[PDB]
Amino acid sequence: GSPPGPPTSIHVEEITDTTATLSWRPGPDNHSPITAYTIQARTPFSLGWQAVSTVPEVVGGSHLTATVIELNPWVEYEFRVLASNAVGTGEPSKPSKKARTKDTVPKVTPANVSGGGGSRSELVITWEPVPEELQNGAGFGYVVAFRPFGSTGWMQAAVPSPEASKYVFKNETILPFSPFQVKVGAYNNKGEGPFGPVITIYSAEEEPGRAPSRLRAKSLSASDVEVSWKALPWSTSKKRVLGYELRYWEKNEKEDASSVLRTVGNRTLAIIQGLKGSSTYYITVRAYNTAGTGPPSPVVNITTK
Repeated sequence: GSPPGPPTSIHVEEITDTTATLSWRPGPDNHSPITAYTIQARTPFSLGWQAVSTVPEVVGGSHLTATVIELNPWVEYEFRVLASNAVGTGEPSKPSKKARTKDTVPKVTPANVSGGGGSRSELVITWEPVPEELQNGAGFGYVVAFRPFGSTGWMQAAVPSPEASKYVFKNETILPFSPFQVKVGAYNNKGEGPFGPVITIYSAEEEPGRAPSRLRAKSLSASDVEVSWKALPWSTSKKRVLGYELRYWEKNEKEDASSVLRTVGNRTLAIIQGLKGSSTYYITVRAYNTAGTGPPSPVVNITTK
């Protein structure tokens, strides 16, 4: 004997939200009785034909129908069937006419919810967009829920773009770097999915309001300058200074073309390297946090070498 021919006339008998019952006509067995049928599916969201699970778990050679299980709601599927005997597995059937599974409400929650930062008086929330095949119906979107820490009433923002990964709430009553409880869910035309777990997200900061003081520069060589300054006083974990930004430009160059060195943390000293000898540089220092830079120090000048 030889491997079986293709089965024919794959037909979708019934389709639900997660199953599809198929029928087919047997092809030639080529003198070795058919011992199994296997089904594969194709969708617009994955490359190529893929194995699927069935009831019964193994489709015997005397079965001309079976139910494909664990499909995703509101997805367009093609199916095809392969016949096997003791000799081998035959060529796949021609595919069934495309059919969409029924829709349901979203089941997953948006993954990897986070947030923070942003511009003045904003609250920035982020998440991983839900993959298309898990959206379960048309009209898919996100429900972003939030409330200032210590309050009861929730606010809900809808984000009707299935591709979106961020929502920015802007309101002037948000004090800087204020804690919010946040949770994110999905919805579609069939209804709402569940919210994920509640997490704490901080609103945007405000730029530091003080310039640093005591900016001094000392020439160490033809190319290196030691810059030191005094930290801003009274910075806290709530009104933060993350580091400082040094800007430096050569005399008779524009301030707009300045080089930039940033520190992170508490050390208010840095060496600027790579300079030209016997050359005068202007330097300023500013504090920064995630909202941006504060006012600059006065300009200090230093001549190398």
